Amino acid sequence: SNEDLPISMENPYKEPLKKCILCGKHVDYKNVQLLSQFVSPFTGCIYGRHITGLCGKKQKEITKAIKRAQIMGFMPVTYKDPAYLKDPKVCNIRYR
Amino acid sequence: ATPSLRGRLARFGNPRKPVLKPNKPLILANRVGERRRATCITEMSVMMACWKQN
Amino acid sequence: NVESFASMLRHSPLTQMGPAKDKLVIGRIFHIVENDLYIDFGGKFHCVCRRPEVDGEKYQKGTRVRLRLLDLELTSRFLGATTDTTVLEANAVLLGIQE
Amino acid sequence: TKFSIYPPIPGEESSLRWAGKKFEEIPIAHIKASHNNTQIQVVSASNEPLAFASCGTEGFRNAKKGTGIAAQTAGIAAAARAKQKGVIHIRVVVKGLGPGRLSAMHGLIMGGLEVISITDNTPIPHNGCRPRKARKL
Amino acid sequence: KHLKFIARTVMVQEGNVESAYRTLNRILTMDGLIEDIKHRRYYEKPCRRRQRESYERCRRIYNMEMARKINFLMRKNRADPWQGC
Amino acid sequence: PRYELALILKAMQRPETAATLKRTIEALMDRGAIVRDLENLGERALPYRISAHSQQHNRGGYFLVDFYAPTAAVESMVEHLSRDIDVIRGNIVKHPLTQELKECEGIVPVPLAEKLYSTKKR
RNA sequence: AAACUCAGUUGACACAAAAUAGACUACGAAAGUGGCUUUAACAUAUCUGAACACACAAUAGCUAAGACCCAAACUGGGAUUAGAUACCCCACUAUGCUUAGCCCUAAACCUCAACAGUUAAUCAACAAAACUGCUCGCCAGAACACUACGAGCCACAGCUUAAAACUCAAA
Ligand code: FES
Ligand SMILES: [Mg+2]
Ligand SMILES: [Mg+2]
Ligand SMILES: [Mg+2]
Ligand SMILES: [Mg+2]
Ligand SMILES: [Mg+2]
Ligand SMILES: [Mg+2]
Ligand SMILES: [Mg+2]
Repeated sequence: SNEDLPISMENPYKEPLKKCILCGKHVDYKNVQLLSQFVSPFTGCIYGRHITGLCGKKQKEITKAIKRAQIMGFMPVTYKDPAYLKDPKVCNIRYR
Repeated sequence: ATPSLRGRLARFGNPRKPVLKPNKPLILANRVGERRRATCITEMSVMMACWKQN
Repeated sequence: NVESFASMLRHSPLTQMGPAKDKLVIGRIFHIVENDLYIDFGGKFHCVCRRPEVDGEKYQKGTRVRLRLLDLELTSRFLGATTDTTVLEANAVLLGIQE
Repeated sequence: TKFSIYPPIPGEESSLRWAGKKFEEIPIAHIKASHNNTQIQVVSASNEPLAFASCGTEGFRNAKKGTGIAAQTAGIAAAARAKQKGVIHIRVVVKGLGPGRLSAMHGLIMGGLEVISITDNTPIPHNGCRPRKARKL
Repeated sequence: KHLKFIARTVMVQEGNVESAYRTLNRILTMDGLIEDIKHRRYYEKPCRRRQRESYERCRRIYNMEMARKINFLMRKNRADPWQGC
Repeated sequence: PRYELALILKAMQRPETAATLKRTIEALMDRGAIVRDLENLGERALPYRISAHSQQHNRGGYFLVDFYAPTAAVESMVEHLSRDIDVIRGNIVKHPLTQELKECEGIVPVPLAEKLYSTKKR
């Protein structure tokens, strides 16, 4: 017909998906450091997914691991462990 | 990002029971709400205390 | 002996350019308000950019400038909208003059 | 170093010293800002009582207690009582969201005492002890 | 059963207790503790709690979309270029 | 199946800790567990003041016992751990490595919900 | 106002309830299910099908035995009012919880049946766009009537099924 006609194909310019920071990584109830990275420093409240940026699956896993650690004695409940205050900040929160 | 409205409302073809029950349609209006509408109390208390003690 | 419309579309510069995201284009200041330059860059819609605080006087009608395109047309669908609302203008970053 | 809002880590080599005393050593000021009443009790690092005050003790009656003015009066009274005990720097630990929540601190300051930290401790039950039924007015 | 003076604790900088208290109130408000206490004062029956949560979610959706539209159209607040037509 | 016993033991001397670990692993084996590994997470301050057997504890030694046991032995092991005084706390969980990292290609975008209302004009 | 001499710090301390996550929309047939661990476990088909049986069925309620922090009909007191058998305040009981049986009702509503399919030429109004095929269930003016009688039921001031007479031109 005509060589210049468009050819059916997937978008070659499609950008890779923004995999959540924890995607492809094993969340564990013993990694109290990583679990504390996703709680409020002052109230120990688990941050919502809008703050954490995590996918749904990883947010659910983080929440369950936090609960497991808190109830099994690996993590504090009412506050972030002080030793992990200076850990990298991955939550889009701003109190001050 | 805005919370997903997919499958939230009660509609035909939606197997799940409603997640949201908006008393008003979730359609943007063409207007925004009007801007909704005791100082010196410490100074008053200080002056009144000075009066009390003098 | 006539080039097909498909041929012209395939071999036109706008088609040559891939996604407009962050591409560099050469625009022309076709209309200026006090501090708002309306720059045409060959796309369907022009962009609007504030006159830079530096060398702002150097920008004038027909002054050829360099832009970094963020979107050929600024549009978006809104809660309840049946069709996308468009502001009928491209979103581009003004980098400076070109010589 | 630029100011850090977090309290000093317990049992750690902290440099901060208020009159040469460590943060765990600074006395405490427990403020209970009930809805209608406010109470202030100053205790030592070993929770030894130092002073007490409240809207009722300062003399405000019935609705007058649950007011910022009464809270400031109670704060001033508690600060004055603690000053005779020698309290200078205090860590405020306020529980409750009564009208006197902040006026208590303001009066505790006007009485002379200096505050080094504010620690909200309002009892928030994760869940338990069902509260009373809602009021219909 | 927790270590005291670590949770919900703010160190007042240079004695500005006003600023320290405002920052603490901001922290508690962002964490939602203030609203939690205010609602927990009186029991919120489960049906009423569900209705309030639904209303809050709908309000959040509408307000976020309206803010998105406002920001998207802000650029069009410029002065009219075609004045006289 | 495969379990991990997360154990918080009273912070005590090396001989006592070794004796308690031997006792716990022996109980596991007697109940039928095939102990796979034993890793010590060190002694640390507990996140909160645990009170076990009327005795309050602020510090404890954290240990993990990875093992395979019949499903029926888990309840008996839990009961024995509870009855053991030297154990501040102990929880048998399904070993995390028995779970898989099923692919999650990313955060797929959720398009704005469409056709949620009739197109009636007002 | 009545009411308690009890109130604050710290420590020990449940058979009650289960912040944040949750801006997630998942599980279950429905009712329902959002603290943690483990065990068992989430029917079938590449259809529909029960006052015609079997099994479930929130909350409330009944019988018996326990628990009882808190809440709480009822009850008492305080206040209010012309009166207040209520709204507001305080105390407390059944009850809310556990065990074993009953009871089988909800605006049990997403008031939108199951399965399959379509978006094509639309659609009383509103609501959650309009329909096609197929099957079951149900309805034939309002009120009498979640009623009477009969029948069945661990139900005994009950539940399911459920009329008619008289009346009206409306509902
Ligand atoms: S984005 Fe892939 S696991 Fe979350
Ligand atoms: Mg069938
Ligand atoms: Mg049936
Ligand atoms: Mg029932
Ligand atoms: Mg009782
Ligand atoms: Mg009935
Ligand atoms: Mg009947
Ligand atoms: Mg009968």
